[PDB]
Amino acid sequence: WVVGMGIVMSLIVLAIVFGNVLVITAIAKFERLQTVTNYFITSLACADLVMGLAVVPFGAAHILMKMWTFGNFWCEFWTSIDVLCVTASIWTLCVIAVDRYFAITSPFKYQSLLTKNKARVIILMVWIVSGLTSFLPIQMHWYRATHQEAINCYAEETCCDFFTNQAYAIASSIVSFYVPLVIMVFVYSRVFQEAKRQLNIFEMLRIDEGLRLKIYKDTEGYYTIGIGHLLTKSPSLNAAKSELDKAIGRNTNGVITKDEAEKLFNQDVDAAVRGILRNAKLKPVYDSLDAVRRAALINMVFQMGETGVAGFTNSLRMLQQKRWDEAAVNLAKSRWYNQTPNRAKRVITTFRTGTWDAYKFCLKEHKALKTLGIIMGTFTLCWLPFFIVNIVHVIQDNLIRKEVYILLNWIGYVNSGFNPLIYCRSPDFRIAFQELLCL
Ligand SMILES: CC(C)CCC[C@@H](C)[C@H]1CC[C@H]2[C@@H]3CC=C4C[C@@H](O)CC[C@]4(C)[C@H]3CC[C@]12C
Ligand SMILES: CC(C)CCC[C@@H](C)[C@H]1CC[C@H]2[C@@H]3CC=C4C[C@@H](O)CC[C@]4(C)[C@H]3CC[C@]12C
Ligand SMILES: CCCCCCCC/C=C\CCCCCCCC(=O)OC[C@H](O)CO
Ligand SMILES: CCCCCCCC/C=C\CCCCCCCC(=O)OC[C@H](O)CO
Ligand SMILES: CCCCCCCC/C=C\CCCCCCCC(=O)OC[C@H](O)CO
Ligand SMILES: CC(C)(C)NC[C@H](O)COc1nsnc1N1CCOCC1
Repeated sequence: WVVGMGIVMSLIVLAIVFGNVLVITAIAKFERLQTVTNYFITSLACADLVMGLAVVPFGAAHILMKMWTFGNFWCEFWTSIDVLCVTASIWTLCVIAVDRYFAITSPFKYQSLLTKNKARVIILMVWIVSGLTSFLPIQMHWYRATHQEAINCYAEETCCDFFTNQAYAIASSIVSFYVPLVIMVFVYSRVFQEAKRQLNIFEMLRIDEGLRLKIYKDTEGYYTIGIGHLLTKSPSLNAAKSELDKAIGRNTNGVITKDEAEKLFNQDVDAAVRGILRNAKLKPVYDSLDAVRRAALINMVFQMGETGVAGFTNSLRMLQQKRWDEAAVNLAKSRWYNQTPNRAKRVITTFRTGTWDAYKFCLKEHKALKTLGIIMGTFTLCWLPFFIVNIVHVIQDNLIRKEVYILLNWIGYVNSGFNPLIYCRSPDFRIAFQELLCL
């Protein structure tokens, strides 16, 4: 039996060290991943690396041997490092949540207001302050209990059970875990709401239209470039390049920058807007719609044209009469829904609710925010039961057992190995991992 669990704990130790070193190396090697967000992720990965190298191995030894053979010095230093890493992780995540809040509320959406040199200082202080609040109360004996069972364990070298006084157990839990948790959960819930609120048609079209810097053929087969900007309907490749050289004003050779792609995207959206106001059929429909449904109407005009969207005589009728559910059924009863289902479904669903439920976490930066949300969420689900049980044991010290306390602590220790697997979501990290593993 002892072996069966010893192997499991060894696979945990290895998974944490392997995965976190891989995360740290990728952010330190590849310039594309050297962003302010990934600096905090590095801080988070190092906390988990110290957890897998200096905390879990000695924790596993303490359980299987049922005693502490590392002396009274390492017992306290080990406990301090354990408390440090958890504190450093939750505060780093809180800082990430705050960083992402100020990034999305500003016009430089998804870009951190903090510079790289300032971000390193934040991290440094998050480890210095967490260093003092974790080590000092343990090294200066402010944590120690005064009852007999506890004093026997402190004197005995072979005992390393973490007995604490009621004051420390509450004060440390609130300052080290609950305060940054509540703020993180409150501040990052707003981040998901700002993402769902501030996204307009410039992101809506960018998502379902895509972006390519080179000349490609659309679903219909015509030469297109950028964010669905149709160059020509002619089957000639040089005709497409000729219309591309005309539109931009230089010899592009069928290749453009992201700037030029956005400049054309602004012109196409404005031309769609103007075209709706021009067309007598689309003109009253656009006025009767709210800011979100207007974007859904411009989306259709961007894809089919003003003349094509004017064909929906029954759909346009009911969109002005506030009959969303019926108008959405008629949009499904058209060749547009049959041709491009995934896109039409999202546009129809936008007319349905009048919200952005269909475009949730579809944009690249939104998936990046969702990933960060999973990192925070997993940390909460893995550590909250331990801390809840920690405060419950202070109130009534005869409700939770020792085995239950240690088990929930290990659900928290196994959380150190989850992050690298969760980073696979990000396309930048996948490429980076399989490059370091030489695959
Ligand atoms: C020694 C044990 C107990 C814990 C101490 C680990 C400390 C020194 C580690 C953990 C995480 C670390 C930081 C993680 C990320 C960055 C950003 C990087 O671009 C420069 C260094 C910097 C700022 C690190 C400095 C050192 C750091 C604070
Ligand atoms: C007792 C043991 C666990 C303590 C050892 C802590 C180790 C893991 C710490 C100490 C100093 C650290 C490094 C300090 C500086 C950097 C540069 C940064 O660009 C990436 C993180 C990185 C590479 C850190 C990785 C982790 C590191 C090597
Ligand atoms: C995938 C699950 C496998 C089961 C778990 C066993 C993991 C192996 C254990 C420890 C390795 C620790 C060392 C970290 C890995 C180094 C590889 C790395 O990141 O590459 C370096 C890069 O090539 C430099 O340029
Ligand atoms: C214990 C003594 C330490 C006292 C110091 C802690 C005080 C902060 C407290 C709560 C807010 C938590 C978030 C704080 C981190 C801010 C993150 C950041 O810098 O925010 C990015 C923003 O863009 C910048 O303008
Ligand atoms: C029941 C509702 C849950 C209430 C939960 C109470 C948590 C209090 C949080 C912060 C106050 C301390 C200030 C920390 C520094 C500012 C952080 C910030 O930028 O937050 C913006 C805010 O999230 C945009 O609504
Ligand atoms: C109990 C033992 C062996 C130290 N494991 C420790 C935890 O995994 C890490 O605990 C903490 N991280 S930040 N704050 C804490 N605590 C939680 C327990 O009460 C004192 C302070």
